[PDB]
Amino acid sequence: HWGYGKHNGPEHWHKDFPIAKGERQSPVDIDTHTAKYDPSLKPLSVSYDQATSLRILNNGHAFNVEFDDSQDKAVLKGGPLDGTYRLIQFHFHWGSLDGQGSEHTVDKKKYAAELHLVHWNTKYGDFGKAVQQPDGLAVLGIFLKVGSAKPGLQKVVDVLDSIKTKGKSADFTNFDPRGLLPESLDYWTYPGSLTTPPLLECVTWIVLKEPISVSSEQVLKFRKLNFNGEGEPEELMVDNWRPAQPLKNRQIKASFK
Ligand SMILES: [Zn+2]
Repeated sequence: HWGYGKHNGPEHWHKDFPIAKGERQSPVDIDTHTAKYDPSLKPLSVSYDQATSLRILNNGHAFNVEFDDSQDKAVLKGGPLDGTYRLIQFHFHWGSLDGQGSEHTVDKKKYAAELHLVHWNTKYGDFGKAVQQPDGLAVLGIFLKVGSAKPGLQKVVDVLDSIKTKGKSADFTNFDPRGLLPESLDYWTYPGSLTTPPLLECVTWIVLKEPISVSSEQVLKFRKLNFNGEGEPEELMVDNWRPAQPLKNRQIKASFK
């Protein structure tokens, strides 16, 4: 049902998913003039050395690069987090134009795309249980701008032809998500939600300040994906982003001065 089209986009989601109008919805605009440095944040720890990618899937809204999350292979800890969060998948949101595509915004600026590395809190045993908890997930968000190519993204780009349409998957082993990180791990953090239905308010968001650069050709290949299934009318998978939601009774904290 829901999507990013003319008649089922974000402004409609509340009908089936009333938390869309909830108190802790994501994404949000990050106002760098009101986010306050929090000296209590602990150091943030990205431990991806043992990550095991498995597969890439076009799910009809984005594509997910999936990982083995049956052991502590690729974990996020530190920062605002208590305990250990295991990487389950990453995916992106992107635009039809280089001036839009991100979900979070920074002083109202939209980036060309946004990467979400999704992790679940191991204290809840599995992802499906974790999403029912306010501290169930930690999502590392990374902005993409168009400029230089990102060499560590090219393996993703090159497999997209094999998953053009909804429901297609491909083997995708030995991919290193460290190749998608910027140099700095400085971040903003706030409590929020999944940005797609069911929009559950289970996420500690960790949004990196430093964007990564991807080339025009890399983003153009994202924009060749399809929302539709094979044999259905072609609808390019573009503008698969939810706009900023009201901050309400939340504060955004910065890890850096
Ligand atoms: Zn996302």
